Amino acid sequence: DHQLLRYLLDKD
Amino acid sequence: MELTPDQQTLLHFIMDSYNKQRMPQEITNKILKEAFSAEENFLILTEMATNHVQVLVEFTKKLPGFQTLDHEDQIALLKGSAVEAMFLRSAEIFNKKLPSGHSDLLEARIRNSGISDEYITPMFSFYKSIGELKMTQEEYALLTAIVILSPDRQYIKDREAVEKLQEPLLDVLQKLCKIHQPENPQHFACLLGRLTELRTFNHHHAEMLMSWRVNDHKFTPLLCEIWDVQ
Ligand SMILES: O=C(NC1CCCCC1)[C@H](C1CCCCC1)n1c(-c2ccc(Cl)cc2)nc2ccccc21
Repeated sequence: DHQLLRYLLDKD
Repeated sequence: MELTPDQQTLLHFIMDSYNKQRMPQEITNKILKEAFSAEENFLILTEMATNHVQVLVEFTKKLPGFQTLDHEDQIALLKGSAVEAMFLRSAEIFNKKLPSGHSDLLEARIRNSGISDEYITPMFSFYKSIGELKMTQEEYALLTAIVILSPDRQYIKDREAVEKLQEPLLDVLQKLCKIHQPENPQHFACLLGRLTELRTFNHHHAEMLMSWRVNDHKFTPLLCEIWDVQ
């Protein structure tokens, strides 16, 4: 689901 | 003809963000220092690659305009360029000036890192092709930005938005090439040509890693998302 990437792209 | 005030701002700004990367000396130092087993090397790769992706994300987020892109396109851009950016950074480090002989040692270390012979050939073929271009630090940085903001990437829904962001970087790069290398009126086109060769590392990247001459292939959670493994 790429949730790690999504997190880094939002609030580090 | 020459870089506008805005184009110099963009260049310097992008250069500042690019410098936040793990310094080239750090990588080559550890490789030359002592021969590691294919097991230790694989583990060095995963840790190096995990750090690279983390910094790449921060670099991407600071690219002018990237924040205003559709959230799913943001993901699509990073996921589609992560591997290419990593090999481009490897190429830069590989062709960086080192004391006499060291370059032969580094190449020898990597050649016997545990990576399959099947993939040793194309990788060095690309590395050498890059070295012949006498690229500068500003060129690597721009090219990496151009790689990331590729509109012709898969799953991208709004390609025009990405194009708008890639154009100014290409213009700057083009001016740089026509200045730092006036003798070669093919430098810019040749830089863009290596990007297509860079894309070939996408398809057989997973096979390249799984074929590493080790018994266990464990990756970090972040690498599993960005790469297509485990
Ligand atoms: O640490 C590394 N890369 C970092 C990736 C992230 C960016 C920084 C560089 C490895 C290193 C080689 C030796 C064995 C351990 C791993 N590495 C590679 C490379 C080899 C195979 C794959 Cl599949 C990918 C990259 N090409 C290099 C050229 C020069 C120096 C190091 C280089």
